[PDB]
Amino acid sequence: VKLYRNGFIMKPKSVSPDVPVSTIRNIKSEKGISGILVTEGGKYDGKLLGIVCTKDIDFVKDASAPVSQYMTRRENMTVERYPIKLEEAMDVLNRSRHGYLPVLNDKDEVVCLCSRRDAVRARDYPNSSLDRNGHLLCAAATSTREADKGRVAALSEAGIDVLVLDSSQGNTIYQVSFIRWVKKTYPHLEVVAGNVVTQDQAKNLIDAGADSLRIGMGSVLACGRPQATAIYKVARYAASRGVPCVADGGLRNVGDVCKALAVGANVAMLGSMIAGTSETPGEYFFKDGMRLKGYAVLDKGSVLKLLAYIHKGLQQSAQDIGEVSFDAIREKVYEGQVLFNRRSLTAQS
Amino acid sequence: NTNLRTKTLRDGTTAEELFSQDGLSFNDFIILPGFIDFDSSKVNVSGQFTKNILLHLPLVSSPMDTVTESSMARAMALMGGIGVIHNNCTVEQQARMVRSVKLYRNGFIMKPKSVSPDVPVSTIRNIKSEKGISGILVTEGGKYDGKLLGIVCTKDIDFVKDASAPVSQYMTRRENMTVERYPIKLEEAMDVLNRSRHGYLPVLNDKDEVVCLCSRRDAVRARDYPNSSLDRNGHLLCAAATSTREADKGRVAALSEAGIDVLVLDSSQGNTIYQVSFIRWVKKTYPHLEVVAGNVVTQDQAKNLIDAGADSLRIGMGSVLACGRPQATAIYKVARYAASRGVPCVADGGLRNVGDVCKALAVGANVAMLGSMIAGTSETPGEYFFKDGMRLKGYAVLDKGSVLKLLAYIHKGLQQSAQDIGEVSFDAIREKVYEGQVLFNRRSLTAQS
Amino acid sequence: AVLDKGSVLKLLAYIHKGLQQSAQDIGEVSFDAIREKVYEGQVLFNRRSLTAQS
Amino acid sequence: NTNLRTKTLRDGTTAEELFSQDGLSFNDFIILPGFIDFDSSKVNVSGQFTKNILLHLPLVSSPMDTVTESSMARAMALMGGIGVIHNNCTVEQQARMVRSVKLYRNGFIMKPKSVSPDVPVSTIRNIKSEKGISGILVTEGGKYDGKLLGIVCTKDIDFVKDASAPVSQYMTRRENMTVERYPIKLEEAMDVLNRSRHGYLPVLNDKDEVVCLCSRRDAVRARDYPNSSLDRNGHLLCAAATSTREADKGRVAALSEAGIDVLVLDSSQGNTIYQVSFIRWVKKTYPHLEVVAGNVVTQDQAKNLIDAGADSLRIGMGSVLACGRPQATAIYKVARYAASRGVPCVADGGLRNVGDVCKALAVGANVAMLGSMIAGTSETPGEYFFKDGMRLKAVLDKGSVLKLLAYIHKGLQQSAQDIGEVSFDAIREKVYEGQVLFNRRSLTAQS
Ligand SMILES: Nc1ncnc2c1ncn2[C@@H]1O[C@H](COP(=O)(O)OP(=O)(O)OP(=O)(O)O)[C@@H](O)[C@H]1O
Ligand SMILES: Nc1ncnc2c1ncn2[C@@H]1O[C@H](COP(=O)(O)OP(=O)(O)OP(=O)(O)O)[C@@H](O)[C@H]1O
Ligand SMILES: Nc1ncnc2c1ncn2[C@@H]1O[C@H](COP(=O)(O)OP(=O)(O)OP(=O)(O)O)[C@@H](O)[C@H]1O
Ligand SMILES: Nc1nc2c(ncn2[C@@H]2O[C@H](COP(=O)(O)OP(=O)(O)O)[C@@H](O)[C@H]2O)c(=O)[nH]1
Ligand SMILES: Nc1nc2c(ncn2[C@@H]2O[C@H](COP(=O)(O)OP(=O)(O)O)[C@@H](O)[C@H]2O)c(=O)[nH]1
Ligand SMILES: Nc1nc2c(ncn2[C@@H]2O[C@H](COP(=O)(O)OP(=O)(O)O)[C@@H](O)[C@H]2O)c(=O)[nH]1
Repeated sequence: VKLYRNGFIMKPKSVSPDVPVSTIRNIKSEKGISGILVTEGGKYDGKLLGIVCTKDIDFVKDASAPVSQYMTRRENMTVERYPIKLEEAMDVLNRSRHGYLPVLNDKDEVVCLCSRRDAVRARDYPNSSLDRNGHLLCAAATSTREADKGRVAALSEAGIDVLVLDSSQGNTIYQVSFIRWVKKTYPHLEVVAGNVVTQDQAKNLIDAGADSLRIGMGSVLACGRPQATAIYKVARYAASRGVPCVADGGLRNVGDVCKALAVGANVAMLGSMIAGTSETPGEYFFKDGMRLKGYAVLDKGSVLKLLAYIHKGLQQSAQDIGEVSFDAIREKVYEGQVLFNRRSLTAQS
Repeated sequence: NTNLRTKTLRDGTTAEELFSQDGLSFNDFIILPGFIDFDSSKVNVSGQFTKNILLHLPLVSSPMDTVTESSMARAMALMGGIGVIHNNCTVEQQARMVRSVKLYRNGFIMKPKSVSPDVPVSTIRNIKSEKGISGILVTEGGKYDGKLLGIVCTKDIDFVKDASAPVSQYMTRRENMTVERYPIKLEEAMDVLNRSRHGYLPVLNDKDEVVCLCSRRDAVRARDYPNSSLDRNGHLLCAAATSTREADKGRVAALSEAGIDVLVLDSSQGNTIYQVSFIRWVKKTYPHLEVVAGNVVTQDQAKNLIDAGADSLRIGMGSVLACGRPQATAIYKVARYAASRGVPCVADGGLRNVGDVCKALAVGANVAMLGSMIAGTSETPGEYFFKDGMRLKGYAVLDKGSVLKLLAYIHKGLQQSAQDIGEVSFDAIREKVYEGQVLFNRRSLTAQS
Repeated sequence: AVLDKGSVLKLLAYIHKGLQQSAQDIGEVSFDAIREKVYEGQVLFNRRSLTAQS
Repeated sequence: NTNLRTKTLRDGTTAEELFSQDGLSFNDFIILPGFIDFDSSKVNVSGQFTKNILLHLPLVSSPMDTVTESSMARAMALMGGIGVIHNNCTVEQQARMVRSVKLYRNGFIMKPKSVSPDVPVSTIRNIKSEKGISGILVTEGGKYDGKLLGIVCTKDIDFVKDASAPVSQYMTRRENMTVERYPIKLEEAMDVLNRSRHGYLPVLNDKDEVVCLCSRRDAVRARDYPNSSLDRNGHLLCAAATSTREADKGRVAALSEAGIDVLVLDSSQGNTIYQVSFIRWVKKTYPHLEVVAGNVVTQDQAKNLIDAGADSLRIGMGSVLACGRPQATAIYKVARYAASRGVPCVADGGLRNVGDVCKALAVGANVAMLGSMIAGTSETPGEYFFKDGMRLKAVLDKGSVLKLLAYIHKGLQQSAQDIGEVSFDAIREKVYEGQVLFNRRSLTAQS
């Protein structure tokens, strides 16, 4: 997730000259990156020798041939010398009509790499959630046991921006200790504690140092809480203390997501609603004349189209409510200017 | 962690407010979570069956002829609960079932089953097949207190082809038997039994007459069932049902002779003059007996039956007659009133899953009565049959397998629920519910989907 | 059309016995008594939630 | 292993006996297994769509306005089948769809899309988004044969914010272009294009005017779809439907100009004087066209339509409602009669799963027409929308038709394997010979 989008591509995937074309095809097929640099000994910081792109090997019949036979050789490559501002480098890339632009030191060793694909990703996805280095934001879940400490470190090395604690009932001493320890050891990390449904639980986990709370429990065990009430109560208390909340569960259509956001949740967690989209894990199969996903659910197509659909739905709902933002809706709900009506059981038909 | 466990915001609804409006069933509300600082294994689910009887496992088998006979009561007692032998039978049958339950587990086995030397092996096989006891003593004239002559065990007759042969032909003879002389402490006797690698150890007087008997099977039962509900003599606890008519007096006596520890009154509406008189008479005549009065659903009824001297109350009525009460409201109200007067209550009815049992115990019931939930387990009365490719029980219900596995499942479920609630015992849950520290939420009809 | 319920006399006796058993469970020996005690607040009720009717 | 494969006991029922009584559907019978000595990968499912057109994949997209337009026909032809563009449109729209299918894949592109230098970038973006072609040539006056001035590709305009700018500002200009001079063999031209690492190679005369254009995308399409149904010039095969009225004559002409290779007559009951006259007129006026007559269900209708000069027959009627025939019987009877006269048949209707398609092909059909089975795939006409959390187009989204066609392919292969023959031509022959046998299933025997 983190290295898909970059400005300057650090540690660019590179190979040695004797590598077979089969390896470059494998790189493109599994990991999906082109423009492989060919360097001294394949080290990502070695002397730049060449580059291998899509059109350089799409015609070759002997997949065992070395890339040096078909790579574009360094003397013929447009390159840049460190230092360079990303803005100038990407304008150079644009003017060059090429897909990639390496940046080298005085010894022709590979310092970094600019990809036109990143420019086009930025153009086609102008609202991407990004960190300060131009990478996509990524969160990761973990339990709060003692072993999971290791996990956290690893994820911190991988570059997660948010840690999310996984628990059906998050108001535990183990989770409080874990939040304290995470904020102490990895101050750069933000933690989403939970799960909770009462303002007690929220108090404990916010006192521990939680930066956000996951609301939901039950959306045979006799313990839980109706989800809309839980969201309103916990989100109100947390907002009084400056902490946003995530609605997690019972979110099955767009009206429910809009309602959950209006009554206090800042963001909404989607599980069932997006399960079976093309981007989820699992293999597709045909059965009974229906496309399904298995380790079953119905194919909903691209998650991108679904996200845009939900976006437009939330916008139209906010419009009908008469406010131009959902922060405004939350503020005016707490203020008593956005109003509701409880529906009798009959009125829901 | 009292700072972390103690709710000050108190975001939720207390039981008193929850049950202040219309009558509720268990699906109408849910329990809110608390604070966890312990593993679910450490949770104590015990509850009082009566003023004086605490059950490690707060579960009681219902006194229906389709649920509780000797076998079910034994299983319940072994898992830490108790069973109520149904009263749809003669006094003699009920007393025999009670005896089956009470003499299954012993320390010293009094009146050990014994036979005379001329008895055929067929008789010993019958004893093992019907009543399930081995290690039959062979004595003078078959009297259980006669001179000890020998012992007959499983391996002594499992190879014999002439079932008419006398046991004296194959019994282990007394001169070769490890025995003990009265007096002896049970501890020393059972250690001797262990060291001897044998299954049985008789205890005799100076005349070699049988005083009593120790069984290794009792040691292994104690090891495999460490939480068994026991009386002070090492026997399994047993309860028995009876109506409150005048004839049933006889029944009571018989059951008292059989050794019941709890008498349970059987009535759809227990707030009657006949039941009040019966409770008075039972407490007067058999002070050692504890009585579970009922059934009731209002605090009026509870007052009358507790004034009569009830040691516990069965709650439930309706879980075409127009009279009854939603079960959760009934449980909360009656259990609160009875607890104010020091009497525990049994939830009887409408208990169909583990969440309902947990809720019923949290809102005031000390123990829960199971009928439908355990009907069709291997230990209930009735014969198994195959039909439509399904195993069913008949005098129909689906086979649920062993009641022991089901009881352990319910135990683990109650423990996990108590953990999620944030209390390490159900007595604690009840106290904190009355205190307003365990909170609830009423669920709209829509919120139950 | 309707299903045969047999004699109305047997049905009336059935309803009679049912009313008697209900009054007994309620704890009053007459329905005039039940009405009086209902107005007096000594015969009590419980409203049933929609769930409690199952 | 002919000794092991050859049935002598012949425990089973032959097709002739099976279809000798009442009219059957596909669920009324099952095919008995034979002898296996091969992998399903080696099974040839190909079938004749017409007397002269063999399809690597015996699948035809139905000419319904909800199933087959240019995109569906392209997918079918690419996977080794073919599509029939529906006739629920004007003649010009149908001809445009046919042209799209025919000019999607080329060797030499003879009429390469061209623009004049003053055209805005927005127009090239529109071309790429609507028609899906890049490497637009910029020539004198925008004529596809004018003097070559430059070329516009993806990376030449992906960064510009002023969409009204002329292409002359950003195009790759002629002086810097790798080009070739007419004449040149396609083999050498495309190898040169490969070595050049570019996406396009114009071919010009001595006057620098555009003769034609080679596209790397065509090479890669040939590599990724080696079994595409193609004509002799490297274009995808395309069929188009038409009614048999007198006005439709015009329609036919237009389609002939657009380059269809097969005409398909649209009628619930094709044994009419109008259809006979239409077939005669088509074979006389446009001999290069092959005609699939229909629809028919009896051998009398087939006799008339074959005498008229039909190259293939569409089977199906009923798969108010008083006229028709159970589809499996119709297929067996008509396909047997037509095969006796050297005409293949298309199964049209009641084909709802892979077992049904396999049965229909085994009992005589050379190819099978797909309608419902492929409705709702990404390549069908219509817009997708969300409802009740399901995505629909109404029918449910089935994803890519290509993956579904591959699924059907593997299914037919595995079925043929279990039957014990390495091709469906062999299966049909052995069915007529009595060496592939069947069993009718009682109504209870169906579960
Ligand atoms: N900085 C560069 N200098 C010189 N040649 C380059 C440079 N970057 C890429 N190339 C070459 O451009 C030629 C065409 O690029 P190619 O199409 O193969 O991959 P791409 O630029 O990533 O775009 P796409 O994969 O979508 O076609 C290749 O031969 C490639 O080696
Ligand atoms: N106190 C004893 N002294 C001598 N022999 C004994 C004594 N108790 C039992 N035995 C004998 O031990 C032998 C083996 O015991 P046996 O297996 O038949 O029954 P068990 O001890 O109850 O165990 P199990 O029935 O499970 O096999 C028998 O011959 C039995 O008579
Ligand atoms: N014959 C040519 N001579 C010189 N430059 C060319 C020639 N053809 C294309 N180019 C240029 O090289 C690049 C063409 O890349 P390419 O043809 O692979 O683009 P495409 O077909 O639109 O798809 P993609 O680039 O994404 O693979 C552009 O910069 C283009 O101006
Ligand atoms: N050549 C090239 N490398 C890229 C591109 N995008 C990202 N990378 C880098 O390629 C690397 C992916 O391979 P790598 O992580 O080293 O292998 P792994 O250790 O098995 O996961 C990462 O270092 C990315 O940063 C690209 O577009 N072209
Ligand atoms: N020999 C033997 N007797 C046992 C054992 N366990 C219990 N008993 C006694 O065996 C007797 C069972 O038979 P009994 O009650 O006398 O016959 P009943 O009057 O028809 O019920 C009881 O007295 C039990 O106490 C055992 O393990 N071995
Ligand atoms: N520049 C270019 N032209 C192509 C390519 N593939 C097909 N064409 C041609 O582009 C033309 C597109 O149709 P056109 O007649 O220009 O538009 P229409 O009048 O609306 O049908 C066709 O003549 C195709 O032959 C390609 O890859 N690059």
